[PDB]
Amino acid sequence: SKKHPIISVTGSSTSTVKHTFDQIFRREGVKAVSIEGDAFHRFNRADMKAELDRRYAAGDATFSHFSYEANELKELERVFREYGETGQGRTRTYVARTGVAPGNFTDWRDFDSDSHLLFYEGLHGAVVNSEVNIAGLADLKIGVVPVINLEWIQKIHRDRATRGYTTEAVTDVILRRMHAYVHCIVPQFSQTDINFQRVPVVDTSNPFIARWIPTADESVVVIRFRNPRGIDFPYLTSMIHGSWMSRANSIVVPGNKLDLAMQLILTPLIDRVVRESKV
Repeated sequence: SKKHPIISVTGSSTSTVKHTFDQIFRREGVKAVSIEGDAFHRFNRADMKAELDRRYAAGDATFSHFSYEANELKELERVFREYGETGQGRTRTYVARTGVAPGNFTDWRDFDSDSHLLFYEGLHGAVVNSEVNIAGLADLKIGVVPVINLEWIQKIHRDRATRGYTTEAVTDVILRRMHAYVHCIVPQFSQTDINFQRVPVVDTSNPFIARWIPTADESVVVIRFRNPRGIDFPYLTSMIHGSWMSRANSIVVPGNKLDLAMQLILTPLIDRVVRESKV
């Protein structure tokens, strides 16, 4: 919080994004602890793969990694709570030497000491729901989201590179995810302070026969600010070559220039944040 700021990126897990924040915390001397959003899935691979066959026997084509039930959500809240006040907490790793195993959660760590901020990247960094309020504990909430068409392509590609005897087809994997996508993911993009939305400017009208993922070059990113006060858009459009404004509060930026728009944009918020913690 004010004295232990937590920054929270929700929606994305490609992941160009971490390198960018790293580049800034290094550029600015911000000693940072971090949470990989995978670390708070309720189930390891077997448990979940199993959790899904119980469901599909009951009549339940709505459970996925997007649903709240599939995530240690209030632990994630507890930790965001704990960082704010004291600067301690825990994290796992998943997605890794401990003995490891692909498909298993490593063991919980105490949070390092003398941290300027915590950093979270995943699909639930701004959850607000009836049990847990995770948006409310983070001083900066960023959303990095693709247009639905491009999430499917992004997903159909991860799932044509690791099969199994699944018996569920991409159509059924894609639809089964819509339920928790519209119920748990979509709403979060009204909790965030700044959204970056990745929009392909190539044909994504049938995501299911997409032979490859639209590269950065073949997309634009809309960067919308919840509140555009203080923001100097001419500065920004001068600096980011190729950009223009679509509304009074959002800049469109060629997709090969995300990394630079994040630096130009985020470098000063993370400073104004690291300088009010020590004041």
